[PDB]
Amino acid sequence: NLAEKMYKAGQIEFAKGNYETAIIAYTLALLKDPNNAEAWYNLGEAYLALGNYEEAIEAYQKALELDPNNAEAWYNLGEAYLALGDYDNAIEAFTKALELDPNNKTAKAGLKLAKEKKAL
Amino acid sequence: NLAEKMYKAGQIEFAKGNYETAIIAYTLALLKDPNNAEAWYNLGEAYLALGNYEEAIEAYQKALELDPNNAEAWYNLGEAYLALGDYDNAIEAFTKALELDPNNKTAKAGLKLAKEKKAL
Amino acid sequence: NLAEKMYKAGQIEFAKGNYETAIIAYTLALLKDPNNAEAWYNLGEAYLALGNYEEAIEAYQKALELDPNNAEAWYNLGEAYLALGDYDNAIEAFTKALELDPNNKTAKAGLKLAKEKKAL
Amino acid sequence: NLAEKMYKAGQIEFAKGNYETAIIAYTLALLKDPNNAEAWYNLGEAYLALGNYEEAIEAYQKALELDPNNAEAWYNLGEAYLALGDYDNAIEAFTKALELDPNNKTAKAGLKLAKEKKAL
Amino acid sequence: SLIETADLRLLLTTVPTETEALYLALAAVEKGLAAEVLITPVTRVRRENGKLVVEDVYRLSFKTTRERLDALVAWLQRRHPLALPECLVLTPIASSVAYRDWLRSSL
Amino acid sequence: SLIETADLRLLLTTVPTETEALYLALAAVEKGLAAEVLITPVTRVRRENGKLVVEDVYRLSFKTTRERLDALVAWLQRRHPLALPECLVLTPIASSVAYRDWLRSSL
Amino acid sequence: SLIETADLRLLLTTVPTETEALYLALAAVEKGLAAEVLITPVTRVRRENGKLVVEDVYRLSFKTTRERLDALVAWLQRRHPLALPECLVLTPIASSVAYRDWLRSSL
Amino acid sequence: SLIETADLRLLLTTVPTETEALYLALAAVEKGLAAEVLITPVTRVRRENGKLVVEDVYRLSFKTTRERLDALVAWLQRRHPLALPECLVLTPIASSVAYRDWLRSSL
Amino acid sequence: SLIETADLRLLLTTVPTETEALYLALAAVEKGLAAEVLITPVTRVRRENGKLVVEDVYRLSFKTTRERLDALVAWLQRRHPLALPECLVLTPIASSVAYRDWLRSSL
Amino acid sequence: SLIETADLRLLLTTVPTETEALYLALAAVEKGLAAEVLITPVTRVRRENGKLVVEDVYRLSFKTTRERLDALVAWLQRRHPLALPECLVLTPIASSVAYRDWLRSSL
Amino acid sequence: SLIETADLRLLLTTVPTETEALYLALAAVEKGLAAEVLITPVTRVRRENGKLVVEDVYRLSFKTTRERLDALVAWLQRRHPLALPECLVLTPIASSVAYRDWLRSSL
Amino acid sequence: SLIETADLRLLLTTVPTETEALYLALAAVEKGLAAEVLITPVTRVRRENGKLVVEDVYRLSFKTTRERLDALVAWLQRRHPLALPECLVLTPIASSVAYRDWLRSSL
Amino acid sequence: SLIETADLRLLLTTVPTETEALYLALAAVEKGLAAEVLITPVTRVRRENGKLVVEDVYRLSFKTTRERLDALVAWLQRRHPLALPECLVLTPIASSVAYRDWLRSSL
Repeated sequence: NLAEKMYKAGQIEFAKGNYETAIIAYTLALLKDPNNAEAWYNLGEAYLALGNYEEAIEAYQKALELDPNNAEAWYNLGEAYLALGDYDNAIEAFTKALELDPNNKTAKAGLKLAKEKKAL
Repeated sequence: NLAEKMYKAGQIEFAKGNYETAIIAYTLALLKDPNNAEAWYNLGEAYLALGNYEEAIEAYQKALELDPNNAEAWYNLGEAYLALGDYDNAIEAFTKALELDPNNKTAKAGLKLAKEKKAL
Repeated sequence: NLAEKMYKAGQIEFAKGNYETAIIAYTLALLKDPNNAEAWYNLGEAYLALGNYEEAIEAYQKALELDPNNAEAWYNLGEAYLALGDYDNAIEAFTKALELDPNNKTAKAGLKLAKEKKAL
Repeated sequence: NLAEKMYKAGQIEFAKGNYETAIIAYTLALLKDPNNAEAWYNLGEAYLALGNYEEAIEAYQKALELDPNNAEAWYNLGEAYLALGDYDNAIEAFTKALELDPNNKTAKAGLKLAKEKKAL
Repeated sequence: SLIETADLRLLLTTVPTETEALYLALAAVEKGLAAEVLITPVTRVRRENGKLVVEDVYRLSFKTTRERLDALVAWLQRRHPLALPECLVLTPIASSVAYRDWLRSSL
Repeated sequence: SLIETADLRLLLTTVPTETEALYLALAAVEKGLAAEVLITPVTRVRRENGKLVVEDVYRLSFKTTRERLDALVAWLQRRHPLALPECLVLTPIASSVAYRDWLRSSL
Repeated sequence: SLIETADLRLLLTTVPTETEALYLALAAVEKGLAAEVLITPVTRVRRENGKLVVEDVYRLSFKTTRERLDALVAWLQRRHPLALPECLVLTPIASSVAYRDWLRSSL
Repeated sequence: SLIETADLRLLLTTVPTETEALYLALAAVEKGLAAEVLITPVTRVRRENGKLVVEDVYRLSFKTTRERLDALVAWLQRRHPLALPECLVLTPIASSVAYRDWLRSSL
Repeated sequence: SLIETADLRLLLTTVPTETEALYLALAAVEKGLAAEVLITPVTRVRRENGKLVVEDVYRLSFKTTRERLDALVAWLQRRHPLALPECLVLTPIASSVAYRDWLRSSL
Repeated sequence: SLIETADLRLLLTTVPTETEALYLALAAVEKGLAAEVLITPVTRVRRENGKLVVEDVYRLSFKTTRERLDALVAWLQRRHPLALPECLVLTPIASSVAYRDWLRSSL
Repeated sequence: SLIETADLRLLLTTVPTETEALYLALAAVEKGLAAEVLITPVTRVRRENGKLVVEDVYRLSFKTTRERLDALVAWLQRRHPLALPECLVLTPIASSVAYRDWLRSSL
Repeated sequence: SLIETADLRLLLTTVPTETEALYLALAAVEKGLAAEVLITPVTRVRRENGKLVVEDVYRLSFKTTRERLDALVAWLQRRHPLALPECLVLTPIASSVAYRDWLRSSL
Repeated sequence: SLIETADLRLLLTTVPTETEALYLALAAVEKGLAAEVLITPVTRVRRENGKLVVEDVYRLSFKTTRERLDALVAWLQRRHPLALPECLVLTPIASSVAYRDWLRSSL
């Protein structure tokens, strides 16, 4: 009941560009129901938009534990790894995203960029 | 202790027009003490000012369960029903508000408008 | 885990001048771990910057119960007492701050001002 | 009857900064009743504000003939003498003003300045 | 005394019925959306579905500030009976000091 | 949502009779001179031939655009019953997007 | 023909009674304070002593110039029945040449 | 039809490789940071470490709005391969109504 | 020598094919709609029907004057292959005297 | 972070050959006339001696400051291969602080 | 709370002696020429008769309004001990509401 | 080198005692409310309860930015010893680059 | 009489010692860099190396013109004892004619 109100509140604040207030709302929602995969994924999205890549990674892995069939979580996890310079995990994340969603060109382009950056 | 600080924080954010942040503060206050009638009523007021009428209704009924002698909650419940087009419940809510507060012209005018809209 | 994210969120919102949102974030952090001395001290700092001196005092004493060797908490407690006109406690707080941090001129100046205001 | 209307008219024009029109109104009032001490004093005030110090002096002495117990007339007479460089009469006027009004710091400061300017 | 202002607004709209006009006026005033509302019965001539219509409507005029104008407008469109409502905003260029203080303090 | 406008006009005039007010309103709306007209019965106090007169006239308010204002004004003076007619033009500073689109599309 | 003006003013105020409205209109017109006054019976909703009140008042609209506006406003506050009276000043941006000449020549 | 705009931005930057250019374009478009990106292979001549360098880089041009420009710029500097990246913002003074609506609705 | 100008325009648009780009360039130049056109093969990334598309399009840049810009834009939308075409107008703030004279004399 | 600038210039010109484009770019950069040059192969359509010509030219874009723009333009016209050369100056309205500092320090 | 003001003035001048500084301060305050005066003992270095002089003077700062500034300045030059006196007027851009009200009400 | 600034503020206020002046200066600097404070002992002449008073007060001058000015002012009024405190804000029009950078970085 | 000026400047700086303050004042006045200098002993509170410091410094105020301000500032930074010196420039909005003439003629 109150968990859904806070989850919707976080989505509204994220849409307006208020990422920090969105993080507070999503965190509040995660006390009621820590097993909300959508809340975990959306919390990682707010962290990623803020530039915090370690916390964004932690949220994305939690979302994938509760729901491993999320292509967007896998691809966005790879993007966080790319921004950190960790190319081995970026390749693994992007590859899994392409297994779930083969016709995703952003993941496909990210896989190419990760492989090339690893080679150099 | 911390419940009252969050309830006052929600009131301050509501006064400045920050309805979404007020909702977060009121929701936080309602985890400490879910039996706070004033917090439930004020949460419904923030929802009503935001335009969300289903959540505003839910909050108002909760506030009335803990305190059925609130004329403002009854009238504001009727206003939420009016904005949803549900005129039967608007009449019931406005009538109860007038039982508690007979000299309330906004509730009296709302009762007239609800009856007329029902007739057409 | 989630406590540290909320504590860091409060610090970020305090740095931007959003004291009310910082209070919400710090309060949220204090539900996870009520024995966080740094969260209690920082919550009092946000209250003090807001002008609320009674709540700022309450937070500072809680922070000192968990960590009595905080010179900044003792001095800032004295400043809150000074703004309330309570000069006896301001002298005690400033004196303790100078015991921990003898070369603190703001506490030393505050002690002189508190003593002089008490004399008149 | 008409004298009082002109005296009040001069006061109104003086308050708005119209010193020349105030002088005309006060002069008109002084034809009806040349023994109006308040009109003579106020006429000197308008002259003094205009920068005319010889006419301001003449008006002030006339006001003092009809009312020698006016401390403001004595002090303002001294100020006119000071602006003319006549320090002997400024000392006499300021001394008399202090006899009537001992706790007048502007007259006391003027007496000190007049004595010092006389010494050099 | 007159003072030049730019923070006062006048929102003009029309509603079909008097009971709705009275309710919208009372509701807007009570929640600090508008300081004062005036209701005038007018006659409106316009083109509805390509045909001329002459109807007896009621004209409302809300006195607000530029800070609370957006909140009032949003509330009005959510609650206006018509699908497409009139929303015209005039700005007084001056007002008396006492009235301007009373206007701001009522929102 | 509110948008700042400068292409909306409000032409105010008064005519003596209701039948003339209704006709001028309907005629102006039908030929796209004015999008909407409101008719208010007022009481007018002014100096006519050096003598004060208190009369019951009807006030008209035409909602137009700055492009069609000159055409409406020219039509009005040609057809106004009075030899010297009132012509005052107010400009709303803002309006809702839907209403502004409906206003322009009706001229 | 239309000409852009900035020396015309519209002072809006409300008084409780019709007899007072008529007197204030006639008195203001006769001493050249206002060229023309219109009296509209409206319904006013506002907060009086913390309680909502719905009252039938009369709205006055004085047509003046920027030169005579201060004199009219000062006269009005001295003679307005209410302790705190409404004083809102709108400015038409344009007017017909003949009407503008008639307005100025009547003050 | 053309309308004068001030809420459209063009962010210009260059990246060394085509694969990085394609990824930055796709990534920026998908999260609503930029409505549309164009990638042009250019040749860049500048002074690097005091020595002239002639290199084949790729030029990117992001079409955004003034509201989403700061978010796009912040994202770009966090993810730009170069330590010091180019960031030049041009502003179109006009655009077609349909394209401007499509631009805003894509962010 | 440089002179500050405000009567020069740069219309930017993209078309899918090279043959269409060449034809639109030649056609626009010959009827004095545009003085000079440059065709650049770019890569365009945008959202089409909710799905990301990466396509090889050609970018056109028409050099015109503010007087002939509306005529060129109207011609372009009538003849642009796409249902919703890009239309962005940049304005150079300066130009050489000889080039500006050559630009105007070619339209 | 973005900062509004008015001291950055973009000089656009076209030259017929790539070797000339490369030389003009390198020469301009080395003597501090331009901080950075981009060379794009375009196709140019214009009227030469009353006849339409479609030619493959190279477009140059010099990034300078308003202080060094006149020196660069004078150098270019002295050395431009064409008798009448293109000289269009765009001004970015904003740029990143680091890039703007790097731009100024390179001239 | 802060409010932007333009009707506050700060007149700065220097006099040789403390007794003269005190008298000019008290005299100016009492006749409503200045609301408040501050006297600071400074050291003044300037060229007097072509020779450098270092003297201990007292600096005065009168707080007035733009309406009473001319009256204060005229009084000062009539009574300033020096043949050529300093008269510099600074204008605060903002002030607290209570202090601004206290300033105006003291003149 | 000098650069024109508009984001620097100088808040001037006076307090009765030196110990209070020192404390307010140190407290304001330490919490980043003000970058630098100067304390000058002056003599203040003003009208208190209708009677002239000559007192030895201390004048404070806080150097801040326009962003932190409101926070400093709010703190000051909460902690100022006087019931009605002086609050005058001057704005330097220029400052050296190094000092301006040091000022902003200290808040 | 007062005249509005924009060519007068007030440069404010602080130096640690009185002997240095006197020398900088005399040196600046003698070479026409500044017309007049005032030296006030103040107390300065600021953050030095992350630690609060309360020091007795001397404040200098140079009266110059906008033409000689840059020369004075350049001289000051070359000769200021501190590595990072204060440089704040205030501009009086008005001054007496005689004083302004004396100011300009002394530089």
